[PDB]
Amino acid sequence: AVTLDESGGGLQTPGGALSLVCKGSGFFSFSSYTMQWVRQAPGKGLEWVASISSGGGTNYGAAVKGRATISRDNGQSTLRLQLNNLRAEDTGTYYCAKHGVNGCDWSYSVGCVDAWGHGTEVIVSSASTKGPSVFPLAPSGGTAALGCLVKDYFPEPVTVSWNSGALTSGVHTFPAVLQSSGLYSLSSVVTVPSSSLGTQTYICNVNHKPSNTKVDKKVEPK
Amino acid sequence: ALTQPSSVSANPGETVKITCSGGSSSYYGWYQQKSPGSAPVTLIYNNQKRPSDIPSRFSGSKSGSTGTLTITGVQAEDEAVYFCGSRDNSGGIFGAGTTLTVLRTVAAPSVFIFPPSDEQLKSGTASVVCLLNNFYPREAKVQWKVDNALQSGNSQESVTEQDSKDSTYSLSSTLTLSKADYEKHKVYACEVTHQGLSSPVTKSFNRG
Amino acid sequence: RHVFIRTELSFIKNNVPCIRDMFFIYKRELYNICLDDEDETHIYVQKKVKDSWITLNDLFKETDLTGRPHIFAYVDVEEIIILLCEDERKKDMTCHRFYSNDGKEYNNAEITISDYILKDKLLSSYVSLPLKIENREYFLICGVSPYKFKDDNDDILCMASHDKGETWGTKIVIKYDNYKLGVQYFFLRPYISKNDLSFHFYVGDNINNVKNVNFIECTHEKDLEFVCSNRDFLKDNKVLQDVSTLNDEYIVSYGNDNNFAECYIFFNNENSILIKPEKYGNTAAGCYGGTFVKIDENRALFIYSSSQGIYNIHTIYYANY
Repeated sequence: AVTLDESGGGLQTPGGALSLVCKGSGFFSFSSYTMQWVRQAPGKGLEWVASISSGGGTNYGAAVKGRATISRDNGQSTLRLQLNNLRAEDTGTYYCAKHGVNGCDWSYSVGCVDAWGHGTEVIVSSASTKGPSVFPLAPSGGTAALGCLVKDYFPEPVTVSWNSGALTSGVHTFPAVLQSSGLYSLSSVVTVPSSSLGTQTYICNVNHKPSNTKVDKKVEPK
Repeated sequence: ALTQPSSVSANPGETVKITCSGGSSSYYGWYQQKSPGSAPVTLIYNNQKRPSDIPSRFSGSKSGSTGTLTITGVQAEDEAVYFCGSRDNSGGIFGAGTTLTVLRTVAAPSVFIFPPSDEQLKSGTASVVCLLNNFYPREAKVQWKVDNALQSGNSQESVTEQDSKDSTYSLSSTLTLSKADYEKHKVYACEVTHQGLSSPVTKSFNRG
Repeated sequence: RHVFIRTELSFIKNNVPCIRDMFFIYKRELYNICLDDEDETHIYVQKKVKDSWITLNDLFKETDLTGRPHIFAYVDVEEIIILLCEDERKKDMTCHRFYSNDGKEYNNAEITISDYILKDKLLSSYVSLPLKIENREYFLICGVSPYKFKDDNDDILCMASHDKGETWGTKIVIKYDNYKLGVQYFFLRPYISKNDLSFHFYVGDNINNVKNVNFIECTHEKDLEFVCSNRDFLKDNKVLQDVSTLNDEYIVSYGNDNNFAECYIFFNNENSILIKPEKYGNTAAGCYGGTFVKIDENRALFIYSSSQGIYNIHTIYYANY
């Protein structure tokens, strides 16, 4: 089975250009598969971006024609997307996709895709990166709830673990919300036994790769 | 233009069908997305073909300008958004996504209230959180009241996706006040109204 | 030896006045691509249901093409791809492609082959199947030089597609060194069977006026370059008509003379069957235009239109085990 690994995303300036790469692995005759790019804006559905047939036939979605160039290098099993004159509608996660061996009616069809990449986040924004502030949500009748508020960061995503991954049961990390300030806020909570509050240390491990920030916040009752 | 229903509900064990109509294509494909972050996973492609490690309970069909995904014997983990894909004269088209809701018995939420942390207060902002733990169904109303005054337009909610083991939701309502606003009041409360609660539950604290 | 030959005659009536017929087998169903012509042009896809053809759809309606286009149909196992290409004088060639996975629903879109290799070559409509050339399947569109006066050799040329007819960037080289100077070639079409490529075409006589069938076999030497050579099927007092293969042996059709009062079918030049179109009681009728429609290593049809609307279908079974 194939592996699709995308790179090239991140924060981009409006009007600038984007260069995505997808390094395929485990292919047998990569040269004979239709390869595609599909994007998904935040909170929206999937949207077809571009396709390249086994014979080089390129086709582009209406929202990107004239700005995008999809290409492939059969010797290295790579697929590339170049997208210039970036705008806010171009923000989203971009996925590398592949059609089955038998292919289908049209190279640009999206009902034959049998393999997807992990995706890469693309953020077309003139705002700058900001690491988060981590505040405890201190437990104040059998089961207790504690957590931590990950406040005012940009851009997405943030990752929250508890006790360096040793605590997973009962954890609820909420989806981030975009505030009026243009920054994100997320809360991560965990339900534990009230009896454990004195004997067990609870720490939330917040990692924000865009700003290279790592915060370990101990959550204790006040 | 692929048209698919926004939602579909089924009890575990039931057989559910999701139809997608539209497009001028020979083939339909079904892609599952568990969370809005998650990369899609092909369940069915080329009308009926099923990729490896996809359970046999997922079936694909095509009847004219219509494609049908059939889940025979639904499970709690089948909760997700199902996207349908096809072709048009305008290029590759996708459906808006159908959300599969696994039905279960009613569950009342477990309400918790968190006062602003002392570190946060130094920054001139106060965030008060109201947690609603493990309930069913999704429809729950959180009312914030500061010194018995209904708060409006200063709170945001966030709901987790339906659980893959116990089909329950968890919601979090955060009320944001300035440090000056939080300092001039005494009582802060969130009043939860859920179907599983015989009467609205109020949780509160007293400071600032 | 053990020879088994079995033939039967069935008739088919067509409600549509076909100008040129094009037969193909799909999922052991017989299909026709009828070209109709004070009225409008049509390109009907028909299917033999019982003893009648049934119009399934009109592909011409779906394209903004003018006049008569060339038609290249390709039948893979589960998919049918049909191409309607405009007939001349531009730098690139515009064509309209149709796809189906069943006999019924065809989906289309217009494609363009820019700076196509077959500029000023003569093309003619035909049905074909994918040709495997070193672990890759290609669809072929082949053309011929109308006439020649300087020999250097280039005479036959194929542009090919390994992406189901979306793009036609591949070029297949055909070295046919026996191409004659001072004669015109007419209805070239590739006959493909088990990765082996061959060509059936006509040559226009100068001493007389009648067109003559020629059939050449090609061997693959270098990747994408084939070398062809004429295959002698001459038979005294009989004119060569169509060529096909069953059992890895040739099945060849012949007419008595250029009027096709009768048709003989030879199996490996060893056994023969006579087809006299006197069946039905239709006196003024022949087998002009009789062609083979292969359906298996042991079965093939031999179809011709004895009269306007009447289709004579000879179902043939042959086994030399």
